[PDB]
Amino acid sequence: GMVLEATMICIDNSEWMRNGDYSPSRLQAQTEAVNLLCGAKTQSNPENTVGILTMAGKGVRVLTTPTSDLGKILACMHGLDVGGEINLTAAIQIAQLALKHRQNKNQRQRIIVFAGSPIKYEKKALEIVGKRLKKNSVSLDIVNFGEDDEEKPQKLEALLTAVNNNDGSHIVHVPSGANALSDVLLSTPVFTG
Amino acid sequence: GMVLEATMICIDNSEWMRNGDYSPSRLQAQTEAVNLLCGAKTQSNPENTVGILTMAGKGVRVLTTPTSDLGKILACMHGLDVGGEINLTAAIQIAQLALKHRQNKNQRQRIIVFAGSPIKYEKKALEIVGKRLKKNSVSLDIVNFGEDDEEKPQKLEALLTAVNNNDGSHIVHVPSGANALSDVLLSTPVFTG
Amino acid sequence: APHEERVGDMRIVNITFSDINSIKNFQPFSQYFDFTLTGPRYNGNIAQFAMIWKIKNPPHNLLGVFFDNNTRDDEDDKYTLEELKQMGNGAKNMYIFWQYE
Amino acid sequence: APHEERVGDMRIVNITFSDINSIKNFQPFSQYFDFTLTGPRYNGNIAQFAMIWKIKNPPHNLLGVFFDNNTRDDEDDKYTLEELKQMGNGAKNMYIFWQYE
Repeated sequence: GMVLEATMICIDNSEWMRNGDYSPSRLQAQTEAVNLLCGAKTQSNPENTVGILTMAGKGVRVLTTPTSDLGKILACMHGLDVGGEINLTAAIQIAQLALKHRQNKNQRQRIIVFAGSPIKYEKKALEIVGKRLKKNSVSLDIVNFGEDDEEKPQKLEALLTAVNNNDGSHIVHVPSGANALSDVLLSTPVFTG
Repeated sequence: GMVLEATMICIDNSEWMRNGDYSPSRLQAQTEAVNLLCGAKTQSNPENTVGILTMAGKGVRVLTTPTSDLGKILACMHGLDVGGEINLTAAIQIAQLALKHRQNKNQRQRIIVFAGSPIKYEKKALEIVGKRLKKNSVSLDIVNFGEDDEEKPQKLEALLTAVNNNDGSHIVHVPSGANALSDVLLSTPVFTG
Repeated sequence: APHEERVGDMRIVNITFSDINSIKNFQPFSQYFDFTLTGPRYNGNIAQFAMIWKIKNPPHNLLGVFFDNNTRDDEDDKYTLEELKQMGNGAKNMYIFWQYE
Repeated sequence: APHEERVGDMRIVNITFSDINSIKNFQPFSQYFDFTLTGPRYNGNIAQFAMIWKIKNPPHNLLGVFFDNNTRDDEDDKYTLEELKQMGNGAKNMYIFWQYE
């Protein structure tokens, strides 16, 4: 129990995710992290709800609106399609609408964004969407991974400064190396609170 | 084409089918044979129809009524249930009924029985059934494999003698040896008319 | 668009990991694994550490099988992965853990 | 109850053989496999011996993938078995061939 929240996880299924610099692929390393996060969020509180959305491929696609049915959630993660480039602002708009319509309005709202690809948007553009989320009581967690987009951490951290309220929103930067992506995230507030 | 027929394949999913004397299992040796037979019959004549029925488990179950949809047919053979003992009389009756109501009456009618288990019936009762099959123009193919009652070959042969009509019915005795069940069957009239 | 695998009202959930030790941090499933055992196992019930029964002739990228409810026959080296798909016995989810490569 | 696996209107048919060579007598699939090639392949289209494209990081017991109609992107070592499940592009059946271990 304790924290009661509805989360929308936005996963990166862009063409950049075929890369094996995260072994065996960025896609597989994300999948394991997302799977672990769904189990941790559902087992934290039986009234938590988790939904899943893809950001690229052939368009932003909701795989499930937020639910407490862990089997239904995990079933979405088999047979992912891969291609294109992420649509970060659209995916955020869609996830927030899903969160707004949650049946149990007692739940806090949280979007987790897996940013595995370059971010094409502008820093000012990202600040406004951050301010909008904050006004609507929506927290954000950002997982920055992938490989040469130098302004990417700056843009993502500007998003974070704009959305953050009472330490509810976080960013994690994790390059590839000896630890799998999921293992780095297990220590961070993405998993701990 | 020219030979146009509707076939019901009766498969043995009794507890006896777990035996490894046919490598890796009687069930898997039977399954490969059935898959090959379904492919051969459906490709022999696009108007042939093949159905599949399990004789044992928790009672006789029709997995599909005779169809020419090879994909629908082959999909029945993944995830089979195993248990109990066969109900050979009930199975043959349900196969006969499915064949009697085939859509295209110009089709010949054939039943193939995989007898991979002991035969818990008396010769006189098998001769009655085969007599009924013969009267209703249904040919029979019997695959005799596995062990342990001494008289099963004679009982199966008696059934064949009663149903056989102008050499249209056949029996194959295949023991656990070097050539797998499917290999033995390929060169017999089960596959070659 | 959604992939779906099913046996009746039981959903089949395929999950793939590069390393089975990753499952130590996968709740709720971790509590059912005995990480000292060799060869893939399935659970006869949902007691703690219940995944102990040896699956017959497993693919060797199979890591294990967890049925999330109800009970089933508990025996080593008798049920292949395919037959276990018929053995939910009322379980609503059958989780099949696979090793990536 | 019956086992069902599917992606939209596309039936997924899993077929298992102890020996790849048994597939050489399996009509019509013996005409679509290219048995001179090493490692499992899928077809980009319908033609004789069209199963030529290398599946990425395949399970050890995967023998090949046959889509029974339509066309799809044809590249070696790019699409995993899981992603291929989304690439029927109108095929009514995806045949997945497995080796018994």
